[PDB]
Amino acid sequence: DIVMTQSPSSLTVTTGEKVTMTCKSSQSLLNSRTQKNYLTWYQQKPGQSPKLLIYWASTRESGVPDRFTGSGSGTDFTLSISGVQAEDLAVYYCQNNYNYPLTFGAGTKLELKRADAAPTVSIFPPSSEQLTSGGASVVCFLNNFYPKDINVKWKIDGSERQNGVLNSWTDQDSKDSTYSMSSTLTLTKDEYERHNSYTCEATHKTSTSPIVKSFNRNE
Amino acid sequence: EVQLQQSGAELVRPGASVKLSCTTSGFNIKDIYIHWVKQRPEQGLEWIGRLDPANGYTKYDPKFQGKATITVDTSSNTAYLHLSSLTSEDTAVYYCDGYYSYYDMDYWGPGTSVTVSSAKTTAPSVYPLAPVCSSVTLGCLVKGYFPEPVTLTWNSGSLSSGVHTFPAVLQSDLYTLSSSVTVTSSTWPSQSITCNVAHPASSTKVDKKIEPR
Repeated sequence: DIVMTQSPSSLTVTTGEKVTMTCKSSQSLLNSRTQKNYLTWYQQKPGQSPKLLIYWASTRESGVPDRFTGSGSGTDFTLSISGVQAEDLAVYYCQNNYNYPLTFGAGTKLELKRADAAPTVSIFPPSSEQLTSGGASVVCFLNNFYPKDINVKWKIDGSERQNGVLNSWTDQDSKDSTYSMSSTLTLTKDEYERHNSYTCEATHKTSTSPIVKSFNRNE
Repeated sequence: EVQLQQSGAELVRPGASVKLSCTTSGFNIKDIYIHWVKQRPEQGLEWIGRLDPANGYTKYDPKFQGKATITVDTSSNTAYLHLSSLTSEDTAVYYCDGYYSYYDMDYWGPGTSVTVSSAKTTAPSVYPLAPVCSSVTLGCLVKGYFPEPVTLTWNSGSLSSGVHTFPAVLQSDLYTLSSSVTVTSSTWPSQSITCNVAHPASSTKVDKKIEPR
């Protein structure tokens, strides 16, 4: 088996910058015959299927932009993006097309760096269809922050609750490099009605004092 | 638009086996060499095997030879992956792909998510999230479903700007997901907002309109 090895594993660049990644073959991919180096590069964006970028070490397929460029021959190959863009955030794979099995290198994750920005917070009381079902979920969305570290606290009439809280982040936005997070707390239809003031509190470098959003069960 | 289409998430009990399928759309299978690729959760890509629809010869990773089998039905322009004696390690999204000269383009299918487990499939409850009594943001909650994935979109594809979907989380061995959408405030509730959710593995679909509260 040829053993494809990629590096670095991840790379923090700035929109605008110009990156270079490596893919080293453990045996030669160069065809004497044809004088083609059988190396391909795929790009996989979050939640999407891989997309081909370049066959034979440098031909670029139909539609692939030319900020992408693949040089190299033999056992050392590199890919470069120049003036990387928000939409270039993804995992880049390199694969062997020389001999079987056609093995894939392990990835190069391309994360983006950017201006700090504060969450936007919103909160939603449980909903009639759910209460009926006799369950209650309070959701709070914190969207478009950067950096990704944020702390959300839920308070019921002023006390903090940790049990029944699911948090979750989106990946950097492909359009603004930002993150989004959603916190949802599940109570019984009872626990729900026992109280009236629910508060979602987020803490983030962006502010000095917590962003707080609240609601009153009756209203 | 030439495209490759695939089958539709499934849950299979350990020890059983599944037949995933991959059809061409607006071109013909004999015109390409079809590959199959596995991708495990958070893992990287693994080539499984490749097929030649002209002769029917298939070639694999020695690694998958005893579990994998590619077959083709050149008459219905469909290739197939029959995985057998399934395990936990067989839980992944499986893609099918092929280079097509004429378009100078490698078409990839959308993947077919296979979950190996003895749990039961349970369809989601979806709930519309209206705001509390310029821009106003809404959301949908998809709750208590298994196995993944679910497809959630708004105004069935229209409204796609400033939409955010959150990766699903487990808890009870059921998943929960939510998505929010921020729009300009004239829009709602002038122009109606609808959250469309589909859970392939249980073949259920749901439309929920977000009305004001």
